[PDB]
Amino acid sequence: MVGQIAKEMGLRAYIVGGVVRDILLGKEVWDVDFVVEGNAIELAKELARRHGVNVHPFPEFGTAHLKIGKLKLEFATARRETEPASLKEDLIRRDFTINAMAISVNLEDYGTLIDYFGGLRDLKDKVIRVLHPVSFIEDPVRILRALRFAGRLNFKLSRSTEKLLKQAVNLGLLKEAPRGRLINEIKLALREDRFLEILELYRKYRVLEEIIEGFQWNEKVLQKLYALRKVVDWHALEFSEERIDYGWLYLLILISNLDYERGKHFLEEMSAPSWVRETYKFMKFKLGSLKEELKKAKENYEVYRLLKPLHTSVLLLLMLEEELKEKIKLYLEKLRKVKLPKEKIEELKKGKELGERIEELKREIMN
RNA sequence: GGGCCAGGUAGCUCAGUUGGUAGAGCACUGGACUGAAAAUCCAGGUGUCGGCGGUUCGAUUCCGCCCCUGGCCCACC
Repeated sequence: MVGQIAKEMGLRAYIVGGVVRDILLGKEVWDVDFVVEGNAIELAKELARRHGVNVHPFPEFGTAHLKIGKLKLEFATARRETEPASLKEDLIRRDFTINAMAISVNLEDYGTLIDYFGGLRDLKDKVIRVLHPVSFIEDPVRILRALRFAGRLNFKLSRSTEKLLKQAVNLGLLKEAPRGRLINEIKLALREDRFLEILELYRKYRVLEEIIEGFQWNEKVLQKLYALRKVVDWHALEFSEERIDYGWLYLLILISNLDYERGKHFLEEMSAPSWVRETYKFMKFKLGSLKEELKKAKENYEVYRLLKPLHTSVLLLLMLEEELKEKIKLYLEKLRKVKLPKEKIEELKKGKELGERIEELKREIMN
């Protein structure tokens, strides 16, 4: 119906940006971004009115948002910067070639891919490529983004783009860039499943040294990241119903040898979840002594005591140790399995003494 | 429209962690009190401590998804 309304209003609308990429990559998304030649606000208003839904206008930006079913739609007026702007001008201001394309929703040309800069070829050749040499200068954040994309789609930076990125970082543009944008970009990064590769690209181009104060790369942390990769794989394999956010674990491993002050500062600026802060604060100090205790563990009940109160993340960090791996595993798929019938339980009840008794019975069962 | 921090406790205004049987100040019923009423006295409702599942013998607490309010945040690729 969008093409019909665009027909009536004498306008031209196009699906634009990452969405198009995801369409050509086959990935389905419920977030659609439109670029309109002419007024996008009226298009959004009318479209929202016909489907009988609410609309959220933004006149100052010249954009509007509306939600139809599971679809989240954003209509944006074509602009030449971050006189009427042509679609080409709206596309030329973007980051990468694969992100610079468009698909016409206009009825006559409907189903046509609009690609000026050859983003189709770069999507075909698995190449992350900037539109112009000044790209990373304009928005330093794109640097991270580039790597991020190169992480997810398994693409490669062109030699041009690589030199330009390295030049951008070497000019220290990463520090001058807004902190919030960078932090949020990293937040987007750690939510990727291929985020480890993104960390390899962060290592290669050394962006984390610029963003994070005091951060350095050694081999131990890297191998720890790979061990964490295997652990995450197995855990998300068998125990997958218990899944939590894995990227934050990698983030903890990165900041592991870092100072606690800059660490708390970083988790502060990153707005990390509560359990992440708990896990980190527990890791910086109590982790060592806990490991020592798990090493001294003989009976299974002591293991239960030293494990059960802990979160899943802590246990995942305990799987780093080879000696504790089979022990933590045995704790997961075995050490907790139990129940009790009616009559017996009723006899266990014949305050806190009930709980103590129950624990005595469980420790009577284990060993 | 996406993150998080909080805040979510009575009718309003607010505290509460090693999981273990819940509180304040003013309105609410009932009776003693009155010609009626109020003050005040005795007491006692002050409540599925957001909604729904899960773990647990047991969840206001541990975790997961959602409901609401407020603020910080990005708000493009």
